Amino acid sequence: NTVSGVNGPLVILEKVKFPRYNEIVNLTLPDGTVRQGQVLEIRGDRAIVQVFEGTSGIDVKKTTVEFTGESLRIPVSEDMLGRIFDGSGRPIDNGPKVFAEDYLDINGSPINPYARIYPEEMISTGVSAIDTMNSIARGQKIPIFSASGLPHNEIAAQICRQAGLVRPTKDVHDGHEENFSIVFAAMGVNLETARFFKQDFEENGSLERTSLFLNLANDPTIERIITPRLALTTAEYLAYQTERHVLTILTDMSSYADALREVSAAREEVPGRRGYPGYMYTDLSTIYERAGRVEGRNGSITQIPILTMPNDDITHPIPDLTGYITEGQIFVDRQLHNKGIYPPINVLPSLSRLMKSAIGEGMTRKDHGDVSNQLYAKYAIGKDAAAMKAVVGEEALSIEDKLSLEFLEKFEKTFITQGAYEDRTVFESLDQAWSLLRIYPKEMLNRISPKILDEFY
Amino acid sequence: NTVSGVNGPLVILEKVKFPRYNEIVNLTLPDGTVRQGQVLEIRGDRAIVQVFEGTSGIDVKKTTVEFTGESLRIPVSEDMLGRIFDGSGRPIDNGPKVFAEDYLDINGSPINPYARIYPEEMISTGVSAIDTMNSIARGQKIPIFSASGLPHNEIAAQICRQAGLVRPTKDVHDGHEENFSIVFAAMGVNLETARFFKQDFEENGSLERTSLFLNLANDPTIERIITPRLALTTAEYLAYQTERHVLTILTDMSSYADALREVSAAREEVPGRRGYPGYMYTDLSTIYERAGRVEGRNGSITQIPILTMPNDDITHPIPDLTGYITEGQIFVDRQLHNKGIYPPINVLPSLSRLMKSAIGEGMTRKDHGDVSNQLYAKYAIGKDAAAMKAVVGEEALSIEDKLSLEFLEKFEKTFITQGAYEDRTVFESLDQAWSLLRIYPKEMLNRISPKILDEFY
Amino acid sequence: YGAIYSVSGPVVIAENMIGCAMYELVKVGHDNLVGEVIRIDGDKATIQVYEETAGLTVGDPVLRTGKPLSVELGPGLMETIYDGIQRPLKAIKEESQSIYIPRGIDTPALDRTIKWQFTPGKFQVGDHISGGDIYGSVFENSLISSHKILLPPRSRGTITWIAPAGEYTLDEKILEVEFDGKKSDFTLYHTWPVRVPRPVTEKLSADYPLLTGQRVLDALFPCVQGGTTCIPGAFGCGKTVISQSLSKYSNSDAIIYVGCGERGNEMAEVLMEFPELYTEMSGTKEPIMKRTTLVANTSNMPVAAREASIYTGITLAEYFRDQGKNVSMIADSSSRWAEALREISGRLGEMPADQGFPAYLGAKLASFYERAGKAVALGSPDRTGSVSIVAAVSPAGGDFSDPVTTATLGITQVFWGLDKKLAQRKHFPSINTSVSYSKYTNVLNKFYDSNYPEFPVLRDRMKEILSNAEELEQVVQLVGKSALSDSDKITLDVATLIKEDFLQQNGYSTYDAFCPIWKTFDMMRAFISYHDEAQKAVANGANWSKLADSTGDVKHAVSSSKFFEPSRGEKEVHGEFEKLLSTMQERFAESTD
Amino acid sequence: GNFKSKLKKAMLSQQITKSTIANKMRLKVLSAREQSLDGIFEETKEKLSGIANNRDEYKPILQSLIVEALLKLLEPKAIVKALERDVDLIESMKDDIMREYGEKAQRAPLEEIVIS
Amino acid sequence: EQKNAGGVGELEKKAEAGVQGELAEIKKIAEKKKDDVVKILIETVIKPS
Amino acid sequence: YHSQVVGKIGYIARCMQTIDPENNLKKIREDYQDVLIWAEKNYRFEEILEASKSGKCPNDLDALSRRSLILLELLRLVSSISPFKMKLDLIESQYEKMKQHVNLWKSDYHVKLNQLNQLTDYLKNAAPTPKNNFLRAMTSVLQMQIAQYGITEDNEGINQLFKLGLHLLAMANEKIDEQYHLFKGYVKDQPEESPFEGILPAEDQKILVKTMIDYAMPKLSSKVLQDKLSALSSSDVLTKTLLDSIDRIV
Repeated sequence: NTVSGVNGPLVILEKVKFPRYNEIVNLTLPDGTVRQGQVLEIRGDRAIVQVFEGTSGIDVKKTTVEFTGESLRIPVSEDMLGRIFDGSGRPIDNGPKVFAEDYLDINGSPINPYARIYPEEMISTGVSAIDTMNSIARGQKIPIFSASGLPHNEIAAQICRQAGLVRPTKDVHDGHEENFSIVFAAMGVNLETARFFKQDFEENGSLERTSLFLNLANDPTIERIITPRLALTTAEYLAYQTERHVLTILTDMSSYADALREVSAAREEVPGRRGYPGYMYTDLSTIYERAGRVEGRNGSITQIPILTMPNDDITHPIPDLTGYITEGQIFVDRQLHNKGIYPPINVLPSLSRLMKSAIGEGMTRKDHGDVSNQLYAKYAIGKDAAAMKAVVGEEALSIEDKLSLEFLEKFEKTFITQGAYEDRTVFESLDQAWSLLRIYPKEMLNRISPKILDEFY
Repeated sequence: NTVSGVNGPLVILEKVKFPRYNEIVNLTLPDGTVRQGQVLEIRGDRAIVQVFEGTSGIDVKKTTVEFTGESLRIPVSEDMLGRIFDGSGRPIDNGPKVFAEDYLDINGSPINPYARIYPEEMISTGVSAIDTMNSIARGQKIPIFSASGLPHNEIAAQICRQAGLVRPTKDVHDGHEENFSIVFAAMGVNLETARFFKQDFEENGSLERTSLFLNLANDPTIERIITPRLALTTAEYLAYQTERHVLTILTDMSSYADALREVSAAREEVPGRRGYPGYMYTDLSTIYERAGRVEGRNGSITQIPILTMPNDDITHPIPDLTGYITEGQIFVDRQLHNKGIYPPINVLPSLSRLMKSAIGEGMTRKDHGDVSNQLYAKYAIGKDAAAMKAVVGEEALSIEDKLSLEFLEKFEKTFITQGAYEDRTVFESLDQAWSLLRIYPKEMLNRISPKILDEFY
Repeated sequence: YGAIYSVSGPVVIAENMIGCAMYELVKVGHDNLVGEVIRIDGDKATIQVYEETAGLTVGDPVLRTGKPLSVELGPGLMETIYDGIQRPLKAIKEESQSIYIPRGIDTPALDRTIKWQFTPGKFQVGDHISGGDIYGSVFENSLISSHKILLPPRSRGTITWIAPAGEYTLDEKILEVEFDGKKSDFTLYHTWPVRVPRPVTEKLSADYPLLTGQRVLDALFPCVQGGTTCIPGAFGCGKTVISQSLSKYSNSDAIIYVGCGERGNEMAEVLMEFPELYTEMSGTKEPIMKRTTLVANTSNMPVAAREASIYTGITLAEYFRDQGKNVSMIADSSSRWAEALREISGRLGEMPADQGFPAYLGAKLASFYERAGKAVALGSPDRTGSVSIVAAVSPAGGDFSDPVTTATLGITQVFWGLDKKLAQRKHFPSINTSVSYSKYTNVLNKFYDSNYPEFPVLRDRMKEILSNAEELEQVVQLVGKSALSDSDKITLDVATLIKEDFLQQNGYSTYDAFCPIWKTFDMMRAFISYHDEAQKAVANGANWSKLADSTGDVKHAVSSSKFFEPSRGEKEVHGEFEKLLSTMQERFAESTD
Repeated sequence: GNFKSKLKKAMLSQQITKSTIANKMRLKVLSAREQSLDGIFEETKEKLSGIANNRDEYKPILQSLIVEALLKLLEPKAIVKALERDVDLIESMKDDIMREYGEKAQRAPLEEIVIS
Repeated sequence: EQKNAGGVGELEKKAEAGVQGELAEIKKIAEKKKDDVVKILIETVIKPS
Repeated sequence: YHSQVVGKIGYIARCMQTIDPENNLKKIREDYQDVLIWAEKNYRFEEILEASKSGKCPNDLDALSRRSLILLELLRLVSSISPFKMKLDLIESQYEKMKQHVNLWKSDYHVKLNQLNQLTDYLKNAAPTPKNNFLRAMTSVLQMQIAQYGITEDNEGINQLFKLGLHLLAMANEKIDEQYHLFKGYVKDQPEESPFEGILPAEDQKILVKTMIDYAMPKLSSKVLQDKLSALSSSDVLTKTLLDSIDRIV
């Protein structure tokens, strides 16, 4: 019928109960503009839907209604790589056509193609600290945890720009058996960050194999929160259709959490703690639910989201709830970035739950896990020995604190230092990590096997 | 004529929609006592208004209703001095009426007179440390921050009683060439403090130049929150219509904040963090919007609000919201008041952001700016020397810590020490600070000019 | 149109909603008070009022303006002070005789007391037109016109009638557009919503090499037009002197000053202090007031003007960027608009959030920084425009760790600190390299280095020399000066002279508020060459007193070269700094042998 | 070192132009696919407009279109707005549209057709 | 650097040589097979969708 | 989207037809023939937007913005050089040289045309002073040298005249000694004998020599210097021998 009222971003219009849940509807205004949305709430003689175009300026009695009768679906095809589109899936940003040979509806999963085995193949990004300390798999997800004041766009642009040169060397090692794709979806970012990421992607040479999703803060939050589901659905449809491991970057997580956390006071739902709604765990788990092995046993989906904290505190629901759903995370310390080591991602709180399944005997060294665990324990022991040695001084410094601080300074200034385009292998990083870890004594090292210690010091 | 019910301080009465918002209404009960109030809201045959005298004791189907037909306004005149009034513009002396000549609104701004001139032509009010180190002028505001450990009501009554006596000595120095008036506002005070402040102000001979507004702690919150609007409109009408410098003192801010936090218990509005309402910035901005230099500046409207913290915590928006709008802040220490000094104000944390603009040539001293910085540096060096004197001892103390420690103890009981019925100007405070600063040598004095330092040693 | 149904608190409810949108602003009652319908519930509309609701009874008429709440773009914008709701204080001072907006008084959005001469551009009768194209020219000042008359965005058609040259008012029409019959009448003033971003041709990265008039700020980091940077403040701790000195010392075509939640004391000092200053653009016609746009809203005003003040200033800066000119937008501060959004949300009935801030402040903070930027100008001409956003940060919750400064620091890519001891030392600004950072110096040093720059090598060695001298000052203070190396005393001596000559600036003369890039690059190259020659001479065997006493008039002459005129080499190059390399090389060769 | 840095910058610019050519080729391919889809849609829209001009053969498609559009309303009174050349066809088939609409809807059958 | 910036017509010549004759078979196949989808699309408009 | 491309095509065809009314830009109109074909036939804007949305016309806003900016810079370069019009082959070679550079925000021709348009725009509302007359003669000589030598070739006289015009525009009304010394040094540093012959009028050259003759005339209290300097005021043409003879006497 007509629109009853409007509260916040969602519009409460009155109509019949013929539409279903997630049914596409069109609202006609008297100014010559049409707005499309999805029915999020259906009731008797009234409905509550969120429009993807605009958040204000809706008529009450001078508006018309039109029923589409089709559910909300994203058109995915095998030619989406090499095009620019908006957050609503429209070709208005000077990109390719939005046509697709296939159309599948979304309700949380396209076919529910979850993996039923552990990931064996390991994907290298070109960083000795990131790939060495966190063995990323073909289905495992590892997000980057940063703060307000750190170059997260340079780390994500360096990780995305590293794909294209380390992948041909890693393909010969049996780490990958197909072509790689990239899915970039921007939400709540500036024009300089999207132009710098598109300039780095065009300068790297992956413009025809990557996807461009541009979402700004001036657009609606429903289209910004719906853009990562369409980008992950198009990346999962391209990875399932082509049998190629696709890497998806979801940045920023604070804009997607702020989009769902924005409509929490203009509805009949009771929000949770910190102002966010109580259903944020299902929305955050919905992005991680579309990751893992794909159908066919030749394709997988990689999740590498960028999370920026809006307060710089580690006790938050976005970092704890987002990091609790994924397997591990990569934390960026301000102390490492303030000294000058690039990148500032430290391996102290970083870890990988599937690091043992990602490493094998044909694509990585067998002693990489013992040197990674001994280097991870020696990094925290060197940080605690440097922190105790800084306060204590040189009057009560232990003998192991000098070798731990020397190995922490040499490992932080040797293994942590790396260029934005310099390629590095895990075999040379393990050989340099064995020589850097060889300064410790044999009695101190007790977290490794005796055959690996006798074979290499 | 038909009272629906009563919930808290607001009464819900059933009447017609012909009365406007903020209109005066007369509630006639069957006991024989008529009470007036203001309509808080008008609707379609429903409204909730707050009674000025009492909130309970009326019938539901036996009382009568009547509308006066006039908005809430207090008559402003030049004969308001020398009498005692209430928080609603009613005299409690049992004498003559107001007899005003102009209609000024009390719930809003009549004309909103605020000139765009800078702060200048500073005048003193009776405080040596307050007017010396953080002396404000006409147009700028400076609040007083206290806690629950000192007589802040007696400090506001002594600060209001000390005003008016500096105009004769300041008139010869070209600091005041017009009639001076004081605005006294009391909210949440007792009869003993109001009678002691009225007898103390009448004993010194300042009752004929200031206005007395006494508000009890057993009245409605609408009269206590609307009590400073009559003083602000009386000071703006006397300063603009008479061209005279008027000082406005509003105490206490904790009673107005508790009365504002107690309101809105039956409406759609909810309070913010810490139990207080989220519209306190608009409430403080409404009282701050009726003070300052009017268009055509001949007089001045000075606002000196006294705020007392009930817990002494910095996690409340009362001191941060009041101090954020003003330029500067004054703090009071309980250790200075516990020793016996009156007033026990401290010049170490207190600072003025517009002290150089308020002082000039012809209405203030020349060395008052360097004398306040030298007294503040000598007070900070005396506090550091007094704190280091306990650890260093008496036989191992430095000469600078003992010389600054003697200047801190002598300056704490000489400069900050004042009389309750004595008025000390800034010229006598600068001469008293010059005697405390005369103990230091000429080589150890480098915060003043050589001509002013040689002439005034 | 509508009737007043009920009034509860500061928000008035009006019924008879038969098509009124929830984005258009209307005036309720006969007083024409400012208000806007934030939401609608059935037939009755909920409108928030930013003023006193005294005198409004049940049954008052409600008339909508017919468009959303935005600012008007027309000629005669310089040398005028208005509010965020299009309220001129000059008409209120003439008619009402006050400064603050009074209840029951309404003024026009554009001043109808001053008229400008409109000239025809390159559009003839029957020529094609589009949105953003230059249709003509309008005089905005008595010396030079900068107000470019353009069509509204998202429109096109054919110019059927073109008016001739002459002076006309803003209310009268001067042009008519024909698109699908009689489209509408066109005038000098145009409408634009404050909550809608202005369109453009294409957005790009901020790489425009434009200076802002800061010698120490431009020397420490390369200034670009179109970037995002935040500056910390303390409510009058030195941010007003840096904003007034940056706006007065700036050499851009336009300047945008936005006062959202100021106390009112700096607004009169900025307006009265702006005409007394002398601009550096070759003109004396009140260039500080006429060359800048002043929008000042105090704390005793409505929250709609203070919240929409940054949107109106960003919309005017977007219109000036769309006209084909680079403008600098300086707004102080976002804490008053963030507190006004929570104050309007609490009175309207919105739910709370973390730290007492609303949920829309995160999207509005990203949309505010995303609204400004450098890109191609919209229209057929395709001109170059840029908008530099300079927003001040302050506490609004009881500390500096609020979500406004935290989200603004993470959203922005440049940070500029401000020390209180440096502000007390008469140094403006007092930011250091260890408390600030910027990632856009690669593009500004790439283009400015592309013209004739030496800013990269002197800037990296200057930042490393200041960071080494700042760490060496604590070791020289604690440990002493009888056990350190001789290179640390030369690095601290060069850092003290570079920080004293570069950081020390309070607008003492015309040469201290406007320095060229070649003079700062030669001044930093002379200090870097003097520090490198002193370290190379001390490394080969020499005394510190022999080099310090051997310099003599060169060190005092190098510090006193900033008070002279910059026309030494051709018109902007310093000729004394070029000859100092031969004396430094002769003193370094004489000190070694 | 400086020559290696300039060679790296040229090696990035060459990949930038190589990405730009690959963008232009996909722009041309989309520029052909849009003309193909528009060429199919123009033939479909002309094939519908050719059969739309009939008078004695457009009543069964208009009755099935009004009966199909009547199922999304569920009202006993509906107004049919059409062109000036189709009001006589709906007026001469209003009983067939009400009889055909009543057979597929027993919750709310149409009573009268309103020709605006 | 002069071997990858010479001439502004190399990007159009490099893209016209890639698909300049192959587009006539893709457009000829769609224009030839357009009648098979035009009959079903024209027949679907005359029936209840 | 489509309205900006239709407005860029109509403004490109109207700007191309308004730029040259003789139809001599066959090289510039050859690349813009696909946009001028829609402007040479009667068609509405809705047909161009519907034809561009269906893939039947150009819809590249990035190429139309750069071509519209290059056409606006080429039209502003020809319009800013009035009335010293350049050749069609020099405008075609300058259009090919500007078309051969992808950067449209870092080129010297756009900043030179912007500085020449600002220097010529600053002389419109300026009074008849000596710095405005010397800056007007330097802007006329810079317009003649810019029309003769183009904008696609670097010249020392164009950069020296642009730096002297920017330095003269940057001055004030209290630096007449520095403007007269800069005009004497710029006139003495010119390689040609007369830089104002056939460009400026005789009254502007006689007022320019009369400004230096009247300025140097009251500065000397000698009757021989005033009598010898008074005879040089009857020269209607400005030359380096008059400035050297006036500088030799003073």
